[PDB]
Formats: sequence, structure tokens, C-alpha cells
Amino acid sequence: SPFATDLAKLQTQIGYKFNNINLLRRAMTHASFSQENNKALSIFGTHIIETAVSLQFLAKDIDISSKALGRLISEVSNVESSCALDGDRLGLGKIIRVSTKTDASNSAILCTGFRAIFGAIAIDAGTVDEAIKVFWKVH
Amino acid sequence: SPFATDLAKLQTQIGYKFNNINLLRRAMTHASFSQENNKALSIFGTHIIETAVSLQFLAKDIDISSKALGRLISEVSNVESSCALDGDRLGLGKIIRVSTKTDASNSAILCTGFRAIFGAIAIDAGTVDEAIKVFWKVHGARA
Repeated sequence: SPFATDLAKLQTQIGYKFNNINLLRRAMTHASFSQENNKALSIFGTHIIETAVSLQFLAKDIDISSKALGRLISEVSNVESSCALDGDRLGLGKIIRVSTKTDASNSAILCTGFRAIFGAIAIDAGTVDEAIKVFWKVH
Repeated sequence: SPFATDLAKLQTQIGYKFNNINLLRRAMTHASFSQENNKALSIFGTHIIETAVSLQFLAKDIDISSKALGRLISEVSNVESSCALDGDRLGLGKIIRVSTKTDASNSAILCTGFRAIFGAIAIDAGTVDEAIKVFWKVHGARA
């Protein structure tokens, strides 16, 4: 299937090879395509990205303000100005399964599929730091 | 000093030995006490717990609805019903350094100190997985 090959190329881009590719198949399935989708995985990926951002800037400037850390988290967590860009770099608009009524180039669809990738790695690898590593060198 | 002794007992109770203990000292310092406080580490610890709760439920039930996962995250991160009773069980009410004039409630002071523990654990260990493992033990010993 054309879907099985696009997943193999995406695993080589992000740098992680899945043990159960159904976690990645579900990560690319939008809510408009099936009830089995990535809404729950994207919520997981949101907190993984929030944790990865907090880990870098706190291990870099421990005396940072709480008001400064929150703005950095909110900027990297911006759907259109950062989240969708990292999904467009990986070409998720050609991989995400959306209904024929839905347009896959939507930034919201891109950001959801991007966050769902890291929620799928943490479950497939049994560790969150692995998903934190893959977020960097990709962002 | 009574503060360093309460910190030594604190590390024993949670099961993690800090390398740089000034990270733990920073977590037990409220904003009203000093500018080297735990408000930044509190934000880190919040997202660590949100990830710890998300991983444990999504591993058991992959078909969990996003609405259910959100309610379960809010139940564990509750300021007055969860993130406080965990902090008061550890005895942080006598370990957290607070000023006499403080605008935050005792529930917020205990929660901020409880959350900031895991933010300093990850910075001290260099791995977020270690903080997730320690939280599952501290919270698991009560709920």
C-alpha cells in the first residue's frame, strides 16, 4: 500500500523506527477519517513538547523567570508559527489520513499529526526522553 | 540547621539522592521568601506530571477518548484535591520556606513545592524519565 511506504520514509526522517507501526498509523489518522484517530495522542504530544522546552531552558538558565519560561513554552507551542511548520517540514500534509471533505494542508491538521508523533514514540519506546530527543534535531 | 535536615529526610522519603542539593533548596523556597524561588520549577513539574499521567493511561487503553484523558489529567493536577495532599503527606508544609506576608493559600504553597520537586529532579538527573518514575511512587503511595 502507498500508506505503508510513506510511513517508512517518515521513520527515516524523524530518526526513530517503531516496534508497533499501528501507533504511527493511528498517529497519522485524523479525526475526520476514523473514530480511531490521534486526538488522544496529540494531547500527549503537547505535554511532551512542553516538557522538552522546559527541560532545555531550565538546564541552561536555572535563574530564568517563570514569566519568561511560560512565553518560550507558548511560542514553541504555537500552532501556526511553529507547530505546523515542523509538520510541514516532514511533509505530514501528504501522510495524514483526512476525509475527502477535509483539506490536509490545514495548519491545525498538521500540528495535530505532529504532536501525535511524539505521543506515539513515548508509548512505543516505553520512555519519554526518547520522544524528547526526537523532538530536537527535528524542530 | 533544621532546614538541611528536613531536606535529607525529604530525599529519603521520595527515594532520590540529589547531586546538586541547591536544586532541591530552590524547590523548597517560595516566591515570598526569595527571588531564587521555585516558580519556574513549578511550571516544569506541572508538565512532567501531565506527561506521567498521560503515559500511564494511554499505555493501558489506547482507545481512550481525548475528553476522558483530559479529565484524568485534571484530577491528578488538582491544586486542592491532589497536588497538596501529596505535598502535605511528604510534610512540605514545614520544609517550604515562606514569608509571613504571602498572598498564596497553603494549598498553592504545597502544590508549588510538590510540583517543583520533579522539575528539579529532572534537571539534577538530566532525564525526565527519572522524574516520571519518582512521581509514580510518591503519588502511588497515596492514590
